[PDB]
Amino acid sequence: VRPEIKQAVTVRPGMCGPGSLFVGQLGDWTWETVSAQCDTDVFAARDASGNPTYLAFYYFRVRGGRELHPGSLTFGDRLTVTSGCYDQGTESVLTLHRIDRAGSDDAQRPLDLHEFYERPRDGSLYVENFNRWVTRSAPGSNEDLVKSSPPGFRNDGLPQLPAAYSPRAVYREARTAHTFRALDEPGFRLLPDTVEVEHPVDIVRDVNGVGLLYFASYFSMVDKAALALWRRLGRSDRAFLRRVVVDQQMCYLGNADLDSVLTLGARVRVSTETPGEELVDVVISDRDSGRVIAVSTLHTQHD
Amino acid sequence: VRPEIKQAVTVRPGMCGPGSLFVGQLGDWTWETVSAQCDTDVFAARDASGNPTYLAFYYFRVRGGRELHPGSLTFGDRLTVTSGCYDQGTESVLTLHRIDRAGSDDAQRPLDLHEFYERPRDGSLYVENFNRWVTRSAPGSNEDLVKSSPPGFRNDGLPQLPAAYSPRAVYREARTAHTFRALDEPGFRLLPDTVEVEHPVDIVRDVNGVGLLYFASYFSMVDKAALALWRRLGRSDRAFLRRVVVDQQMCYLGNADLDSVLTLGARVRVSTETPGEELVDVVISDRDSGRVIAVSTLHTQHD
Repeated sequence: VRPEIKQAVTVRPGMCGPGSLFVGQLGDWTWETVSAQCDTDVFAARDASGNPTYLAFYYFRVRGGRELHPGSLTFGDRLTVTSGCYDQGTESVLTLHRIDRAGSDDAQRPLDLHEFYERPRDGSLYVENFNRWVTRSAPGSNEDLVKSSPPGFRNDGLPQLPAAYSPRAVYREARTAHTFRALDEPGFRLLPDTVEVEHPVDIVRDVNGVGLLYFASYFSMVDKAALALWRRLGRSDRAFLRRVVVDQQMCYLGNADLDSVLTLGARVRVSTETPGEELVDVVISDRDSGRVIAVSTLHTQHD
Repeated sequence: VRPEIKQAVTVRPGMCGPGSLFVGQLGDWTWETVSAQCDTDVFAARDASGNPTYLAFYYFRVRGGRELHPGSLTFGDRLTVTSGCYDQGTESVLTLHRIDRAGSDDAQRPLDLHEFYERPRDGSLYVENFNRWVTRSAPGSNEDLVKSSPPGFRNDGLPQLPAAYSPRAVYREARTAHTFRALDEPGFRLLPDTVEVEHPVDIVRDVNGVGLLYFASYFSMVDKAALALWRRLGRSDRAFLRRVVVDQQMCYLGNADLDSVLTLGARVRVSTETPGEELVDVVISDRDSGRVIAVSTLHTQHD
């Protein structure tokens, strides 16, 4: 058994705010955690062949609550972070992070699958990162990525996930339904208002260090769709900045060439039980290749 | 004398690529370095009064070269980083970072002002961050920030900068000239082509954790201006991604309210001595308040 990684974190400018910095930090922590627990340098990974292999983001969840959500975090906040990986075979790995306020009751507690999957606590942030090793099929192409595994990836002795907690069932349902919250879920009503935004890939902002669309830029693009729909509903920019995201799920179905024009579609369901509570679904399409490259659902509270 | 901070850094997704992630990481390292050397928690700083005080970016330089520039950095690269602060009084502080490739000849060498200011080496990256303590003059206003100093800020015993190496002369000339490279510099020719881009503040991307425009977003906005001018010159997006920035200087003259519409102006001078070498100047204006809020010069090499 490789130990879980606990760290004390003082919130820095580069990991908070209304943008994608927090997600970017979470992803860096996933690569550090897999590197420590799977005896592999994820940052410099190469397949047996010698080609770079990327531990690509595939399913990403951030679950908080009114007591602690990503927008709670300001400069200098003291957090505790507990991280660990779970066996998903040789081509994929699940990494969990729990984030608590430092000196909160039982912040030293270890990872608990039952807590993450069945009894999440309002006041902790729960992060699930399901990642898949991929290589490019052609240099300079971001399409048709190929499954891989770096030589010496040690998934053996990683703790096991029970069948109930499978991220594969979760993301399979999202690719089919274009939501992580089934449309027949009681207590919601679909608004007739939707948006469809043409988004050229932003080569200034959203390209990563290996020439793919940057995983955190998917969260920026989803929020661009969400803001477009917020504005179409006649709500204020000021109010968008006060929006509380208590849960968000993202599936990365594909990457995209850097000259692509993407389409960002957004729809919303409002709670009939709780004022201000709504489910926003965003689908990112690459019309020219015929592909859905992302699905995201946000569970929000606003005023 | 507080020791300089040396660290071994493996390049992570969250600190490289064609965007502003590297600058964002540099800034976080500046706050960590000042915190260690000035016995102050910069992240959670408060003035005597109890109001949050921010160690705001004011003058920022990144100098590399063909052998090592920010676009050299890819996932898993091994670097050494050496960092230290220099006395600029109680209201400001200068932080330097040198970045070398790990196992490069004499990467263990300490900071050397003469090297940074007079004999920079092609193959090292030199970072200068001149930062000023500020508070808001009114809650929810990003204009008319006020000079501050947190109680217990220890600038005493920080090493001294000689008069020759003053960042104040450098940024004073840039606010006046709207360039860091004097217009009468021999060996360049101003192109007639310029751009002026209207840029509404991007509330999805560019807001920091304390509701200011995020310092790294200034580099994104400058590159948005630079790309607009690149396109007006009929150059390809592909070629913009291959652009080498061997030197860049930024002055943060002001911040801006989150409903502002900024103006990004860009002009370029081409080398008459070296094909592909050009100086791009970007000025960021807040027309509605009558303020120049940023100036940047980039020294570039392209193909």
